[PDB]
Amino acid sequence: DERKITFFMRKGADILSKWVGEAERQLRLLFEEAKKHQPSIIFFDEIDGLAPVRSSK
Amino acid sequence: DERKITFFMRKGADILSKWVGEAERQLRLLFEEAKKHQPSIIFFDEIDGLAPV
Amino acid sequence: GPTRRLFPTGGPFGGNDVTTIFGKNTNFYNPLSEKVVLRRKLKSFQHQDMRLKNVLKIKLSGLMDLFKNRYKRFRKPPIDDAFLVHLFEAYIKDENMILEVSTGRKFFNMDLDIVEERLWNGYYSEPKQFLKDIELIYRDANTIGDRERVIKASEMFANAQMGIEEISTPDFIQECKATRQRDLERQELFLEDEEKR
Amino acid sequence: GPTRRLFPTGGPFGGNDVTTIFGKNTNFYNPLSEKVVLRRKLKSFQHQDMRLKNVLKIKLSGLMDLFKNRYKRFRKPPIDDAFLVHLFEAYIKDENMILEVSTGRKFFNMDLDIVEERLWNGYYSEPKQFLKDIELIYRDANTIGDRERVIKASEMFANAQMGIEEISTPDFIQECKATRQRDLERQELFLEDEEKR
Repeated sequence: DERKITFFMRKGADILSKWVGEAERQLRLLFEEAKKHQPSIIFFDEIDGLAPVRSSK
Repeated sequence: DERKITFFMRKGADILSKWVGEAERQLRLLFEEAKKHQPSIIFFDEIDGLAPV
Repeated sequence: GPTRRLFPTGGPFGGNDVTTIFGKNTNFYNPLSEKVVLRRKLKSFQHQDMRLKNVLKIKLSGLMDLFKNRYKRFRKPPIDDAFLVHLFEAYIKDENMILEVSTGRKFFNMDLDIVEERLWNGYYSEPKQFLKDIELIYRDANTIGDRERVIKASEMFANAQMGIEEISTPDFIQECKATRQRDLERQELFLEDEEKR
Repeated sequence: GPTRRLFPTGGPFGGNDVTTIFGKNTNFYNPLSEKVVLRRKLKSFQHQDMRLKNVLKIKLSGLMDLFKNRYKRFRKPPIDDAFLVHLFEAYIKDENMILEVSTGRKFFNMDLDIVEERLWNGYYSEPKQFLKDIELIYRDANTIGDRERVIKASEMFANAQMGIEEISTPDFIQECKATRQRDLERQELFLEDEEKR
C-alpha cells in the first residue's frame, strides 16, 4: 500500500537477440526501468539461456 | 658500404588489426618496398601471432 | 543541369553524369596491338565483373533494405548540402576533407544511400569496398555527436560489420582478389588513358 | 483517313490499317490439303505464340515504364513528321533510309513508343527483335547530335541492353528459336500468299 513492490518477468532466450550485443541493450532498458520504482525486483527465467558454462570454445 | 641489406621489422599481428584489408594494403606496401630496394630482409617477430593456429 | 553530387559514384551501368571536388570514376571509354587486345579483354572481363557486381548487390540488398528502413537520422548528413554547393564553383575544401571555421571539425559524412547507388553502377570488386563504406559509416558516427549517438551508430556499424563478415567468404575472397588485381591494372590503364586523351 | 505511320508495326491484335514507305506487315489473314493443314497449324501456333507475345510484353513493360517516363527528348525524332508526310504520295527516299539534301545525314530514327505498340499487336518471336529495337535506339543516338547527347543516349542504350540481357534467358532463348523458325516458315508463306493473292 505505501510501497508497491513491482515485478519484471523476463525469459531466457528472448533477451539473447541477433545483431551482436543488442542483447546488452535489452537489459540496459530493463535496468534503467528498475530505477523508475525503487522497490523493484528482477526475474530472469532460465538464466542458463543467457550465461551457460564454457564447454570447449 | 655500397650495397644495403635494408632490414624491415614487423611485430606480432602489428599488421593484423580487426579491420580486414588494412593488413592487405600494409603487406602490399611492405613487399613493394622490398621489391624497390632489391636486397632486403623482412622479419616477422612473433609470427606465431601473425599466423596463429 | 548536372547533379551536384560530391561522392565518387560511377560505373558501367550509369551515374557518370556527375561532377565532384576530389577524384571521380566516370568511365565508359574515358603501341597499338597491346592497346587493342587490352581493350578487348577489358570489355570481356568488365562484362563478367559487372555481372559479379550485380550478384553482389543482389546478395547485399537483403540486409541493405533492413538497414535503410530501420533508421533514417543517419541517412542525411548533419551539414546541409547547400553549404557545400557554393564551393563547387565557413567551409573550406582540404585534400578531401571539408573543414568548418566555427568549430574546426572534420566530417566524412554520407547519407547511407551511397552504397546501393554505387552498386547500381558497380565497382565493388572486393567486399573491402563494402568494408570501406561500413568503416566510413563508423567515421560519420565518430565525427559528430555526443556519446549516445556515437555508440548507437557504432552498434549499427558493427551490424554492417557482421553482415559483411557473412558476405565475405574465402572463395569469394580469392575470386575478388583476382578481380582486384585485374581492376587495379584497369584503374592504372584508365588514369593513364585519361591523362593521354 | 489511315494513320501516316512509316514504321512496320503490325500483328494479330491490330494496327493493320497502316501504309508506309518500305515493307509492311499487315497480317490478320492476308496443292490444297497441305494449304489447309498449314492454315490449321498457323492458327493454332499463332494463338500460342500471340499469348507468348503478350507474356513478353508483360515482362517488358516493367522496365519500359521507367525507360519511357525517365526521358522525353528521344521520344520524338529531331525531324518532324511533316517532312516525311509529303513523300507518301529536301528529303529523298532510299531503300529504307531517308536522305536530307542540306547536310547529307542518314537517320534510322524512332520515337521510343514503337516497341511497346509493336508488342501491343505482337510479332516479337525472339528477343533479337528487342535487341534490334535497342540497336535502333543506339542508331538514333549515333546518327544525329553531338558528344553529350550521344553518350547519354548510349548510356540508356546500355541500360536497355542490360535489361534485355536479363530478359534473354537460355530456356526462353531456345523456345524463342522454336518460334523464330515457326514465324520464319510463317513469313515466307505469308509473302508467297500475298504475292499469289
